[PDB]
Amino acid sequence: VTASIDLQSVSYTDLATQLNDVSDFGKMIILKDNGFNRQVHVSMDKRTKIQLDNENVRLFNGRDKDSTSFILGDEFAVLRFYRNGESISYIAYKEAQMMNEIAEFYAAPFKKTRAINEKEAFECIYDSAGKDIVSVKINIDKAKKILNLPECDYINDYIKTPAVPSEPKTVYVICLRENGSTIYPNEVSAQMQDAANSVYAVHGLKRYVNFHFVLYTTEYSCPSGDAKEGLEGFTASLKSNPKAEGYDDQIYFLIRWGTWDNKILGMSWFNSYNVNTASDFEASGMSTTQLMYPGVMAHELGHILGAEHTDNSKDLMYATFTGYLSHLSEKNMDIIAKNLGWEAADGD
Amino acid sequence: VQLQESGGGLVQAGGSLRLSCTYSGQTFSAWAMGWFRQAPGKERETVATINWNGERTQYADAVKGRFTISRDNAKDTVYLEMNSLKPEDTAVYYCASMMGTYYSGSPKNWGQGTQVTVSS
Ligand SMILES: [Zn+2]
Repeated sequence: VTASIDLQSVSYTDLATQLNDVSDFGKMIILKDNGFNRQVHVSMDKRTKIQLDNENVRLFNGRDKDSTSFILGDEFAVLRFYRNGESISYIAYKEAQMMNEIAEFYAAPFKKTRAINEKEAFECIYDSAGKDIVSVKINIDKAKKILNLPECDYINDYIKTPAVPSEPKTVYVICLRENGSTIYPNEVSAQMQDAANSVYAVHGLKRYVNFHFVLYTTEYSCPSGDAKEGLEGFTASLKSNPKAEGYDDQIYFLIRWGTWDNKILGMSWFNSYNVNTASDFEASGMSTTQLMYPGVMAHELGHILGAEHTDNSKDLMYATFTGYLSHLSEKNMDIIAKNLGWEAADGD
Repeated sequence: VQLQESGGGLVQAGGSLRLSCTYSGQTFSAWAMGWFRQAPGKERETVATINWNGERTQYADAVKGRFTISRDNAKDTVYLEMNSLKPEDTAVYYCASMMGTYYSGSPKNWGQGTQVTVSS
């Protein structure tokens, strides 16, 4: 038979054993729900590398028609796809204690919600007298609609700074866990994957960049709730660190779970990265990493690469949070690409 | 975001019109722009599309050599200059902002549309 994944009982080892079988030529996997039955061709994502505290995390793609991606570490796995245009994540941690802590973490915002409603946005998956949770299913769009939280945004999240290569250039995206913050691996890896993929989708840019995210902790924490103050302070702290000398031409993100003052989701120095002139830790920003707000790091990385705000509410670079993950602006596409070495004579 | 065409109306064959399309919105320069047309009982067709910075253009075969698309990012307006009009150029003419590139993108915000009638 074709290999299949039962989404009604999907566990970490389900996802690990399936993805670990994906050879260099890809593999067909059936995504199997009740009568719902999508077949996807899965491949290794060779564009992007990720360590989280030196733990190696691998990405997997479907074809474009599949609208499907995976994340796999030793500790956790993620499947994300779209059904009727809604982002749905299956999240499964390997260790039972961590999986329960994750399931209680995602259930707690619904503690006042009617259970009838809740099963649309958030659902525990159990092992086939107390049940064992092997994964959770989140529909963030439905989640937002059920919890009806106040909207966040990015209104003022950028400050004015300060041939085809034979192989892509490696750009490190060095992410730093703010001192004191509680950060979960499935949520950070999802931001990283989305950030990198929003770039590769533009002008065939994988020929020019292969992003390499790493994550460690920093002693720095924001002195206030003010995002500008925080980024100013964070850039200063990169120049102070001797453990970072020699790496002033990479990209730097301070990361946390919550937002800053005025529901601001992130901040970065505008148009501060260029593959020829990057210097002095200028290509730095901050980013929220919570699951309800996909695409934030992508949005901030776009700014770092020159992309401006746009007036389409389906664009990644809309000034209000939208959930959307793709650059729609031809102006932004050209300048981001230009900053990574691309010219129109190169084609896509 | 709001788009307004203007400059249409009656014109005799061989004459000339100059449509203008005004963009009320904050990031006119973010988007490629296009002109489209639809005659009664006929499918809509693309007439011309233009770069976000006006430097690159693409024309439908039936209008190449006769129509010129331009944009003024300085005034937030896109233009269609139409010369040597033929009866078959009669249609409602719409402008639109588009997602993606000027060559493979998709119109998203449409104008009211202006009427162009070429007589014989
Ligand atoms: Zn922004």
